[PDB]
Amino acid sequence: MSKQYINVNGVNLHYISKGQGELMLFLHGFPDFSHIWRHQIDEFSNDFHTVALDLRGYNLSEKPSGLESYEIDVLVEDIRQVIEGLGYSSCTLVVHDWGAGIGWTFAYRYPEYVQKLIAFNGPHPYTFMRELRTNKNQQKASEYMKWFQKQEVQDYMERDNFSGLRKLVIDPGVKKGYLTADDVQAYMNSWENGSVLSMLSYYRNLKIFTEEDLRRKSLFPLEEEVLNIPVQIIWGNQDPTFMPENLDGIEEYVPNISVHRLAEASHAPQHEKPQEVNNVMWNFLNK
Repeated sequence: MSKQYINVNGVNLHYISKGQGELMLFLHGFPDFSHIWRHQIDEFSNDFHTVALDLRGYNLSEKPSGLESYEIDVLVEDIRQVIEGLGYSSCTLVVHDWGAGIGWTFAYRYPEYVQKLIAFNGPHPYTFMRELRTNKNQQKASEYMKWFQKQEVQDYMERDNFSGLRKLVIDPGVKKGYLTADDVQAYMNSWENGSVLSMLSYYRNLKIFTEEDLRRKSLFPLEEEVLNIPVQIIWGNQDPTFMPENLDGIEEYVPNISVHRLAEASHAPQHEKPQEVNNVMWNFLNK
């Protein structure tokens, strides 16, 4: 395994790399980083070139200045240039949380770049808007996104050793036994090196806080209403931030889809239940 950088779209992104062959590109979300995919890097690097990006603003990736540097079009072009720049015309794209927000959008816009899509807990462009409009449990669960618009939130997250971030990821992870002391160490270092301003900047371009914005069909603008490539969802049913109903009626938007629901996993199945997750990924990849 190696740690490398690539210059794309006006920024230098740090990434973890292992293996050779076809590209399996992993995109984390908030407030994780490339390390969340460690169990998949290990498992799939004998048959694939496994690459896990630190998204712009995160860990050792560059932290470009201003909200405009974290807009969906910019993030989407990042991914396109990573695939090309690493010498590929297509990949298997594996996404979670904010990375799914971006990855889903990228897939709809650039299906030819995506051989197969594997998505963990996170917003599907169309169904998420539907659940914001209809589901009081989702509305509640997603209230933090409105709060994140506030200039006080950065202090909240950084206060006293990233207390805010520890609440989200470390405390649950330690209780349940899937983060070792070294994992906690890696996460803390990632927050020291990363930028909480950059991490929050993603959220500050979101257009889902207005009665008529909530009326938009998709989280981010899309001309494409159907995604026709093979897709696998791997979903932790206990996720407090995304309700199970995000998956209802998804076939309308993604006709060739397979869904695997984990009854005993929450927001991040990939490192909560890596063994079960990996076998489902193999099954899908080999279908």
